Amino acid sequence: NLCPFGEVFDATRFASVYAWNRKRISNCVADYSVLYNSASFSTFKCYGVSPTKLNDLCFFNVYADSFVIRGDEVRQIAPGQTGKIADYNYKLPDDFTGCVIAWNSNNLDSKVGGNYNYLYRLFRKSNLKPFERDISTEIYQAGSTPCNGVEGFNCYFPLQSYGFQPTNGVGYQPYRVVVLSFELLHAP
Amino acid sequence: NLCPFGEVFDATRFASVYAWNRKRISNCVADYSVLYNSASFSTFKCYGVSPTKLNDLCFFNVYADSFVIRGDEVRQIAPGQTGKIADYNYKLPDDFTGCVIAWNSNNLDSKVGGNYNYLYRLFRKSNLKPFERDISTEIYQAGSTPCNGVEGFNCYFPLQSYGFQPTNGVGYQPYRVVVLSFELLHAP
Amino acid sequence: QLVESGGGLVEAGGSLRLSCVASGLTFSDYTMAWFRQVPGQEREFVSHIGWGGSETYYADSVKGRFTISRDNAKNAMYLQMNELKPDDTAVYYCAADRGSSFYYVRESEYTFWGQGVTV
Amino acid sequence: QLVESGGGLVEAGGSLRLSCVASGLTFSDYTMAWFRQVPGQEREFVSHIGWGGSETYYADSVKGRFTISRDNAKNAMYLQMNELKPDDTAVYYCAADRGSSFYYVRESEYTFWGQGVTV
Repeated sequence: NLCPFGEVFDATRFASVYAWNRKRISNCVADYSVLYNSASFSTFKCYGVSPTKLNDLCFFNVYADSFVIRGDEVRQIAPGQTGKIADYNYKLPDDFTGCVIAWNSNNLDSKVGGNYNYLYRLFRKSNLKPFERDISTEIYQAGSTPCNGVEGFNCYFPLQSYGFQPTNGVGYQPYRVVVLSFELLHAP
Repeated sequence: NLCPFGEVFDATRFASVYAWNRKRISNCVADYSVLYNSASFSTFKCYGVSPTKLNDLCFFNVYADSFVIRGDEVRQIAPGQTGKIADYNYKLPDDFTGCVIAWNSNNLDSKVGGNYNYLYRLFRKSNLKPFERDISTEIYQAGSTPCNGVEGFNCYFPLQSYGFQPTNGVGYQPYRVVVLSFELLHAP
Repeated sequence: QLVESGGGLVEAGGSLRLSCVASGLTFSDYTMAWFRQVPGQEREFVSHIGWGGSETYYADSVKGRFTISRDNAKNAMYLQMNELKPDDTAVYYCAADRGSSFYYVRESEYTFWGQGVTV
Repeated sequence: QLVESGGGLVEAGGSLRLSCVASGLTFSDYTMAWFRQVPGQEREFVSHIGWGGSETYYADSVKGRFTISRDNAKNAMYLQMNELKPDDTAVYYCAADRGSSFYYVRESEYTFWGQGVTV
């Protein structure tokens, strides 16, 4: 039985980058050929492994992390990057063994008047550790006076929305991203 | 004749932060008392000069730089700051002699459905030098292939709009900012 | 960032000396202040001192009693308290901002803040 | 960032050796490539070499002629050209990216880029 790469790549709805969606793939035959014939990906970049020798090695688990970001910040998905989507939403380790795949989804994620269903974390006290997610919506104390959940002056709500519309530039349109991290440990 | 501080502070429309508006005030009696009684300012911070001894010193020119930013980035208007409004839109020197004044203008700059007339520069090749403005709208080559004004993939339009609406948080609402820099040179 | 020392049980009429050292900034371009917070009430303003040290302001309840000062040879500021009535027991915070505000009373006009002093 | 050397008028049948040194990166985690651009046409792809050096790819017009290689003891890569027909005179760019793409032909898959070589 082939590993499911049509329920991760061809799914109906993707998760926001702050609450990204991790799926552990195991106990199957990893048929990555589905990613070699697909001509929609705008980025297929492999770190650690060669992008054609993914079949040769046998791994314990393959974690597919899927989310939706903008076109400007697809480059922030890589080892040793900084930004708003690289230390507050999704952080990759400095020694990463996996592959990042990103393709334009303006025709799925952008509706008339704006699709404000895709949020991203703008404020956070400290940078994320690799492969950590934060789904908290607590008020960010950006000043010097405790907020206690009122969201006023110098107390901002962290989760800012994405203004995706079909008229945006190709660099401001929604890109769907899937990060396949290959995890190998001492086990079958 | 009192120096004009009602055509800078009480003007009808403010300029965007990227194309900020500089007015040179000279040949008048600097009556800063209009700024001591005004109770609307949320920030009145003076660097170099004491905020009450502004009358005692006699300066050659007073440059009032007015613009509109968001509430999150009013703190980026200060000597030795970094961000998107501190090295791409408006940069203050490390040895600054002046005063920054900022007040909330949600009831003037935010209309129903959004006031997208206030732009800010998001992309730039190099950081601004102190007291420099850039009003160019050339396409930003963020990739490795020259754009030549097409605005496609990895070629972004720098000027991004502000989504000001009356429902935003007090930290996401439009703040009007006026920076009075005191310039003294050997002259009357 | 802003370390502070001093504070503790007093004999209700003696003196005390709070101090605030900075460890990551020039302390020659930074205007300092002292606030006080008691549990159950908002944070009060104690004193303020600009650059150099000749421009000092105090609250309207501790005027004359407390003496604010700063020394740049070791990057420190000092609040010398001299009465300590039984109503000023509270946490004491030290604040530092690059500039000098007209609203020096507002705690939002100070970017960096120190820890708390004993209650 | 990416300095490069080599290039110049040849005798149309001899050899040449372009080289590309990196001066701000580890060069042990960076996959390199060589592109070529002629004025009046898009930038062509010459060759590509992953980490270590055992994984090399060439264009379908310079297969067998050019030899790509890399040396980590001085942070350099080399394109040894051996035929130099009168149709491959162009500017030659050196590119380096942290990862190894399946579309190694695409110039958008390389973050860092070097200067140009003589035409």
